[PDB]
Amino acid sequence: VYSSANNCTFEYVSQPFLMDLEGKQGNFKNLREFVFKNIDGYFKIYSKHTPINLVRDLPQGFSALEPLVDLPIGINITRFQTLLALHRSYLTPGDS
Amino acid sequence: GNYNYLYRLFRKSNLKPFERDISTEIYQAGSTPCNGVEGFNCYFPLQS
Amino acid sequence: YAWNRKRISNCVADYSVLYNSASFSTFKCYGVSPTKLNDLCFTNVYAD
Repeated sequence: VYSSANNCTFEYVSQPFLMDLEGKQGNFKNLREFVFKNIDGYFKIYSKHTPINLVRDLPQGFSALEPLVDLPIGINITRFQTLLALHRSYLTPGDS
Repeated sequence: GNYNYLYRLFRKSNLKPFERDISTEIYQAGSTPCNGVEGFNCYFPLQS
Repeated sequence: YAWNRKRISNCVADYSVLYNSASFSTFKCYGVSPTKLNDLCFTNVYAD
């Protein structure tokens, strides 16, 4: 992604264990829920994970999300975007 | 003479609690044409 | 405009060192009284 990051006021990383790397098709195994909000100079993130029975939509029932982290940002934030991961296989040429 | 400590002269709206903003686009008093240049009625954004 | 923010954590902090010190022109405290600081534990501390 980047040549260098000369400046980055905040930078952090969490624990190292693994999750699904490979390109495998199937049924949606789980649901990951998140809340991302910014208040008074800070960005707060929450989460909850569950395995799931049905594919298409968000499930019935209810459960709250626990807070993961609270970070000092200060940024006057207008927008956001979602990122996705790719998979290189022997089958695929593996090019951008 | 140390000028270095900069502060914000202008902004669209008031700052929020614990908010911070860098943007130093040249502010124009009224004629539109100046784009990213400090012209006659376009002044550098941040004072110190 | 750039104001720094430093998160302080996982330690013991003796506020009296600060309070006792001559070095500060103004000490004003909003939620707490300076003597009391030593008596408390903080969930998070930030030095803006």
